Amino acid sequence: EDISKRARQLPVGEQLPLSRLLQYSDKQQLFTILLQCVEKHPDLARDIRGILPAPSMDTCVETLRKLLINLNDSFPYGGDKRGDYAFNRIREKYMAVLHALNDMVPCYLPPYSTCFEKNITFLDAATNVVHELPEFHNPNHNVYKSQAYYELTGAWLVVLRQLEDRPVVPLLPLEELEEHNKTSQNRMEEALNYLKQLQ
Amino acid sequence: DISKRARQLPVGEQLPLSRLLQYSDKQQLFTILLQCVEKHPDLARDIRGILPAPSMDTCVETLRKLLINLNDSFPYGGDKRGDYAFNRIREKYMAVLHALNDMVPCYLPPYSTCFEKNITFLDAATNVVHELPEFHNPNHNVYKSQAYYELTGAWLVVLRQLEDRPVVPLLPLEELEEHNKTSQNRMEEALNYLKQLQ
Repeated sequence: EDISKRARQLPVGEQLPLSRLLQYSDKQQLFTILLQCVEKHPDLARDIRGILPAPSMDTCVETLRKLLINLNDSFPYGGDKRGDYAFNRIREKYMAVLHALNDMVPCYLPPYSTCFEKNITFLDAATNVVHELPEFHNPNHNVYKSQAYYELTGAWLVVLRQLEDRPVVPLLPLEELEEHNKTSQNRMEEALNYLKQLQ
Repeated sequence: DISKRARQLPVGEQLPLSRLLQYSDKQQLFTILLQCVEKHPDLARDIRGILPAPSMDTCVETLRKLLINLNDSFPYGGDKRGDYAFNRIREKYMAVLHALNDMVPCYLPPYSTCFEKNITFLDAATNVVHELPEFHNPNHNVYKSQAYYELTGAWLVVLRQLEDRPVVPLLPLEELEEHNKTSQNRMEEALNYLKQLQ
């Protein structure tokens, strides 16, 4: 009767909706496509940020532990662990441990994280994680471990340095860093020194 | 050079985006990504043409699993037609219909011209709808009652695109029969047209 004369509306054959197609795409692909949606729309990163909770320090530490375990077990069957061939096999996994450290550690550094007691706890965990890295016969493969010690040293410094201007200082981990630097073949010297200095 | 650079000391930041999204499974990624398209519609175009489309068989597989998932959701050994059972299953029930609603249109005119294919799908969709669960309360049967109505219209459009077009394929006249007989006859409109066209 009214404006337009109607008669049983027959369905229209439309295209598969967005939700349905995303179902047939997994974690990798989703994640990967999502990372580019943000690259195109930076503002998205803030929303998601306010949507996803930051994993707890313990969660993070638990991740690195799992990450280095993956490495130890990725070593080939019955061969030399310090071997070159044994290296190529674990490379990927190795990089994974390292890439995590680069990600996580900055969360517990000077401007961003001002909590001294926290940051140390993570540096300690982190350094121990680095103590475990695999050595090799070839001097090239070991460069990633020493490099790790170096950068690692930089962080302990910056972390301690926030104590400089800060009145009221705790009882810094002299014994922990002492052993830390020892296991490290003295690479952490500079940090051990500043520790004692400030202390 | 121009700046007096010393040994670089690390600077603190918030763990990168790639890291944060590592502590979330396909569910959340799926969801949050969905909201991104809602706020930035232009994102759908980019994600569309680059995503792997599910084949007919896969879609069909999805439905089976769904209703097979909905059949196990029924409480212990209670009355599978009581109201209580309905609740514990409304959701898994609805999932079946949503999936039907999404996928079915994907095989009608405008979009799908290939008659010999659409019939194939609708056939498998009607069977899914036969399988739906009946209940004592009459209010919980409108969903399945309505389903039958919709697919009726759905076969109509499919059969209609076989009009002005040359020749007349071998219509599933013998198929819709067992379908309309099973659907307690509320699918006759589409079948009366079958014998008609045919």
